[PDB]
Amino acid sequence: EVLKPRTLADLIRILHQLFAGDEVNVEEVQAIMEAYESDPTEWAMYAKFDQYRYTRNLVDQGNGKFNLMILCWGEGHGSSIHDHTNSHCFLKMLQGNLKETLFAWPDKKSNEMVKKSERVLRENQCAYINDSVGLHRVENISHTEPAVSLHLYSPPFDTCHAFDQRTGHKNKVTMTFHSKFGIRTP
Ligand SMILES: [Fe+2]
Repeated sequence: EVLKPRTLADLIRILHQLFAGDEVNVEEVQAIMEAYESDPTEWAMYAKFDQYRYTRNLVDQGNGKFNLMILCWGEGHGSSIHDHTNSHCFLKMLQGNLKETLFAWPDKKSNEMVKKSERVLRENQCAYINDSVGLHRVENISHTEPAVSLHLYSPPFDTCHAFDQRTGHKNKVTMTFHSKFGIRTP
């Protein structure tokens, strides 16, 4: 049924096709991303880790239609609570496991933020979020093993908001790249 990419390169070629149009079948993309079985030999050149925080490694720019990146989560590394600037956001496990916590959007009022969902992303699993779905944070469940995830964001975006869990108050964040196309960035 689902078109099974046999390599990361096959998957990228398919994604160029699915995003060439104006419509995007979210469930179709999710299934094909999930069908690709992670192969470290194919993405090791992008798995550039850092001691203190997770890293963002650009893989492909999707002919301007999407950002395809790989995120490298060290032991105990996790994200802030954040939004996704009106884009489709697909997140596939390549190695290890992320805990995904979904949060409701805060009010004008200051308040502890509310969890809507909490789950562990399995091997090769592809998850999906956008701003209408909620906010989230992802965390490596392991303090002894890394996690690696493949992210597709459509359209691409440079900035999002981080939210304080005690308050709901938000700061604008400009996202940066640790490496692009396997090459380290300034
Ligand atoms: Fe996210």
